[PDB]
Amino acid sequence: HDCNTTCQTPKGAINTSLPFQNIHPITIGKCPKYVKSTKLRLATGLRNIPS
Amino acid sequence: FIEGGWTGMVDGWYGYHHQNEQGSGYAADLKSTQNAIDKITNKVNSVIEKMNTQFTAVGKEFNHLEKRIENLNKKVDDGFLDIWTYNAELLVLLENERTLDYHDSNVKNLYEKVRSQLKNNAKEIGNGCFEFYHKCDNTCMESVKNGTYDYPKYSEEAKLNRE
Amino acid sequence: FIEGGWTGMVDGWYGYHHQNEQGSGYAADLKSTQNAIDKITNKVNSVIEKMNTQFTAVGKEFNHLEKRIENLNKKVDDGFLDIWTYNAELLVLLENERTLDYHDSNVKNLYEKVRSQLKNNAKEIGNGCFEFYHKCDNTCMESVKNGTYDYPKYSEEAKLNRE
Amino acid sequence: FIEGGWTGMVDGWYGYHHQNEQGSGYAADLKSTQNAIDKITNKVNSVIEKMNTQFTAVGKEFNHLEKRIENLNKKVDDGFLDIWTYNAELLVLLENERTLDYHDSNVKNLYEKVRSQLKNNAKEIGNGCFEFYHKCDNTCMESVKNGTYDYPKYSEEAKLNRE
Amino acid sequence: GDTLCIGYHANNSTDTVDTVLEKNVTVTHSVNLLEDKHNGKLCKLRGVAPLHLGKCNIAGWILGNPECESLSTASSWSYIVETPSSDNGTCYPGDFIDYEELREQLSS
Amino acid sequence: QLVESGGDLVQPGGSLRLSCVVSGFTFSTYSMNWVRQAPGKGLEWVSYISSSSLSRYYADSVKGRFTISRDNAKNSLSLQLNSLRAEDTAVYYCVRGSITWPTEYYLDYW
Amino acid sequence: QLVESGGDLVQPGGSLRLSCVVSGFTFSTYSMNWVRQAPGKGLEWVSYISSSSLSRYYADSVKGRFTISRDNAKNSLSLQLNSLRAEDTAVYYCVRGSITWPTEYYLDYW
Amino acid sequence: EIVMTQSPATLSVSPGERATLSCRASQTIRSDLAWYQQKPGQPPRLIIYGASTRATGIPARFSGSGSGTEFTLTISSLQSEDSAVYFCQQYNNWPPLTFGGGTKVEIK
Amino acid sequence: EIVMTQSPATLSVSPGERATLSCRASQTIRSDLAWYQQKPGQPPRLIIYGASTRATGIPARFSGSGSGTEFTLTISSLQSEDSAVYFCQQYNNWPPLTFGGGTKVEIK
Ligand SMILES: *[C@@H]1O[C@H](CO)[C@@H](O)[C@H](O)[C@H]1NC(C)=O
Ligand SMILES: *[C@@H]1O[C@H](CO)[C@@H](O)[C@H](O)[C@H]1NC(C)=O
Ligand SMILES: *[C@@H]1O[C@H](CO)[C@@H](O)[C@H](O)[C@H]1NC(C)=O
Ligand SMILES: *[C@@H]1O[C@H](CO)[C@@H](O)[C@H](O)[C@H]1NC(C)=O
Ligand SMILES: *[C@@H]1O[C@H](CO)[C@@H](O)[C@H](O)[C@H]1NC(C)=O
Ligand SMILES: *[C@@H]1O[C@H](CO)[C@@H](O)[C@H](O)[C@H]1NC(C)=O
Ligand SMILES: *[C@@H]1O[C@H](CO)[C@@H](O)[C@H](O)[C@H]1NC(C)=O
Repeated sequence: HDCNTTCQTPKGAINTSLPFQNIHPITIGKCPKYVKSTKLRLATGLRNIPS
Repeated sequence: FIEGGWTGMVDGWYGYHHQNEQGSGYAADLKSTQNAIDKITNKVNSVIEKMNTQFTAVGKEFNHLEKRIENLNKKVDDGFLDIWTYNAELLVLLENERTLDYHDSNVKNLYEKVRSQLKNNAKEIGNGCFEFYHKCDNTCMESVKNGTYDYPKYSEEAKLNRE
Repeated sequence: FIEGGWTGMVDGWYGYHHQNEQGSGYAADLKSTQNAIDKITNKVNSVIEKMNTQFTAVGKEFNHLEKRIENLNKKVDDGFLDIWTYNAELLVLLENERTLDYHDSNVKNLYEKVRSQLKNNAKEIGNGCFEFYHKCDNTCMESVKNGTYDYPKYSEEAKLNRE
Repeated sequence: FIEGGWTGMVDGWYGYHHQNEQGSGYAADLKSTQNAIDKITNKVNSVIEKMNTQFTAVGKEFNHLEKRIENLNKKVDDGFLDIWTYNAELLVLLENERTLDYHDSNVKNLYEKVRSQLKNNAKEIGNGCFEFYHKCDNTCMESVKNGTYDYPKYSEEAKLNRE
Repeated sequence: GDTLCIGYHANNSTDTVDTVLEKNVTVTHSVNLLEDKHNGKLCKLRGVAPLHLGKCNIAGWILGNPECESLSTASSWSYIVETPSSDNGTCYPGDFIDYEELREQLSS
Repeated sequence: QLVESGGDLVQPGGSLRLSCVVSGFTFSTYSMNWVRQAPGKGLEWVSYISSSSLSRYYADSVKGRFTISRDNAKNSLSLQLNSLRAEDTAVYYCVRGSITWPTEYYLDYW
Repeated sequence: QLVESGGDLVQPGGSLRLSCVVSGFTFSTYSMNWVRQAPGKGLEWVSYISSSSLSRYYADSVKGRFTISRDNAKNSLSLQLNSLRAEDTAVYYCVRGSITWPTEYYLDYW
Repeated sequence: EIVMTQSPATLSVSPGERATLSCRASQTIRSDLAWYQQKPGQPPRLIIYGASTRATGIPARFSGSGSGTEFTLTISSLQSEDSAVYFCQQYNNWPPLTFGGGTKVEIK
Repeated sequence: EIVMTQSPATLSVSPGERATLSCRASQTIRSDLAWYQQKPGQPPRLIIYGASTRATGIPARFSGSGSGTEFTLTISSLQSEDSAVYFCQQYNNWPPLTFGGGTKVEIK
């Protein structure tokens, strides 16, 4: 398709500034590192405690 | 220390709740909140910003009689994958532990700012609350929250009402 | 803060020692101890559980005229070895620093629970100890250790015996 | 807590400033300073000492028809470069955060040593300072700084001068 | 009866994180460091289109297999795309020498 | 769990002492308040006291006339009504407040 | 911002009360001192008091004779000069000290 | 303070019929609201302690809902036991606590 | 304590001429020094609050410098407004504060 990317994998182009991806081991471009993880969530906020 | 958070407090992460003859409600401590935000925002950006990938091409093609090389290439990809996965998981867990303690520290420091400022003009009751011995109207509450409270001004009323 | 640990205290990591007219000895603060254990146990498991090796085969064989490849393979093994060794050493040292501070924090928090609960009914003497101004029998010691102590109940006796 | 540092204090990282009838000036708290130094010095050395490089040779040469291998070699170098660069940046930032908090902790602990030792014989004023209610000459200042101050000795003078 | 309380914000967020000591901790705000989305399309890299050979492989396209004649020619390629179903090249049976090296050289 | 005494009625300009005693509650960890229901009217909040006794609130309609004191050792709450008006004839109730004071205060026990 | 009264002069062996009042300063967050300028001489520091009133210093030349007290509620500083000598005839000034007491103390307001 | 009013002064439905009451505030409450049911001659009973969250000892027949200024009580099936005067309080802003006038629910 | 002296008892230059004053201490001060300019009949005015750092409200004409025991005041261009008695204080060691005798600057 007529679209632009910076990183491309066989499943489709990836458009992100994040350091890791779990989409595919093989890429072309300035890509995030492939990880086996399903979740890398970094807390920024407060422990959330309604009561 | 403190049992839980507040939902009426929607103008910042840290703050005060008050009740006095003239009204009640919640307000953020803006200096505390903004500093916590800037610190954390910068932390998140650092984790992301520090990685700098070069333009690359990962896949390689090998033929019928190049199996040892193909397996070498796999060895390289697997090694890098384990390193990045392991480090990424630990980095996130370590940063999350500290972010949450950071926030708890800031709440305690906010508490101490007030405790030190009020001294004997208020009873320390617990769970983050103080009670004034003297009448403390909206002007008073703002000076306590703002770090501008005049202790001597109310010390006579406060000690008289103590016993 | 506290000079050293206790050996008679064999039922948990954190706890109390007491002496009163009716007896003496050591007992663990079970809520504190169990929470510390669960936190740490989970920490250790996380360090181990997060690594997930794929089935592999490390060794490779190269012949007489493939020295450049053999040396490439060595380069790969050495690179991975240095990364894992360096990261493993630092991870352990960093985690150990925090585990020990974690434990020290919990001891201080236990101390504060009691200091806040006893208020003026006991003299704070130091090295983790308090002395009651009022008679404090086995029933009293249990209520202090359990967070159920009634301050007002003994305040008259305690102030009379203060001077 | 404390607004800034002192420049006249040139004999150590942590210390005291005093003023009394007989003189004034700065002096380091040597036990605190030396322990902080040894802790930190060892920390720095650990970061450096733990890495142990094997004798190696990084460059490799490939010919006209070995482009896939040359690109494999590049892949390996780039992978290692990103890992080391990323880990090195984060390690330094993480260690710096803790070094600075470590130092702040030590300053507070020094403060508490004195606050606990002086009790009611001095007014706590703020920004790291105390004022004695009783006359406190050079002999007195040294005993406070050294952890050898006799509270009872001055309690009569101090309470008389309190009101 | 004038009072003042110190506390912190709570929210309706169901986003949880893990920490070293604890699991499934709900937080008010969080950021995702892991990308799990793709657009399902093959895009240009740095502004340049891929060479899409469709049903042909590189040997077909370079040698001129009769079935690769319909492929267009781009003056520049960012990468080469072949389908998994591609099976047109070396129609007269034989070896293509250093085929993998040629494929690598032509990728961009 | 709570016994109430309304003080009976007096003519305007007089005064009344009202009193409640609680046996089912600690009355040291809970605040208390008074609510007044005039016949034919809605339910009006009148006054509040915390367990520390340092904190008291009154409706504007009773300020300068009504006052609260309590004695935790007796589990009792006292309300003194001075300078009574015809408008103050009502049923007075003692209500035990919620434990979670700074946030949700919903008057769960009457 | 500061008004000074030198107390006028008396003969040796007598005494004088000196007093200053400040209106441009809080006089609760600042320490104060007295400086004495004898005619024909250099500038001599004489005495100092902190705002807590717990801390006072005197020059050796006036010890046992001069004393300082202050009242923060009146914004006033008092100096009592006893057992006066001929050498004590001088112009006395009240000087507001720096805010940064433990380090840089440079007498910025006269 | 926050003025609470209740528009449906009389709610009258047949036995078993679903019925609702509304409460309106002059100012945002943000669910810091409570509902009461009062039988004649009795102190009012708390039925819902939050704007919507049910009080202990209260049957499933009652539940509430609400937003910033508008709140609702739902009676899923009015019982012979339920004719009563209902009230809303608020506790979002309370030097004094305030209540609305209250409304009556009756059975046909 | 620390004894301060000032050697250039009289500094006399023509209008607009550059001129300097020296201060000397018996003990190291380490820049914990201040300079004053006193007009006849007036309390002295603070001109430099640190050994070298200029006080608020003071013109660029004045600046200082110094080290452990030796300090200097520089007047870049003496004005008709500047004949005055100048003094150094110290605050490095001060149960008492101390001052030097002071010197006079005059215009030719
Ligand atoms: C891709 O980038 C080029 C500039 O290099 C620009 O002209 C073109 O419009 C972009 N394509 C799309 C689909 O945005
Ligand atoms: C990539 O995502 C950002 C938002 O994170 C968006 O602004 C940008 O337009 C996207 N790029 C493309 C090529 O769609
Ligand atoms: C709070 O501080 C600001 C300056 O940042 C000041 O303008 C405001 O008047 C202060 N408020 C009170 C109650 O003193
Ligand atoms: C301690 O708490 C438990 C409940 O967890 C209670 O059953 C026990 O009686 C309490 N002990 C004392 C001394 O109050
Ligand atoms: C300080 O402690 C040392 C021992 O380490 C002792 O020799 C010295 O006399 C003590 N100083 C004071 C003022 O007590
Ligand atoms: C929180 O409530 C708001 C409405 O006030 C809603 O728009 C938002 O989606 C809710 N968030 C979550 C996590 O439920
Ligand atoms: C966290 O929640 C998920 C459901 O979202 C559940 O599958 C998982 O087991 C939970 N983990 C822990 C430690 O409770």
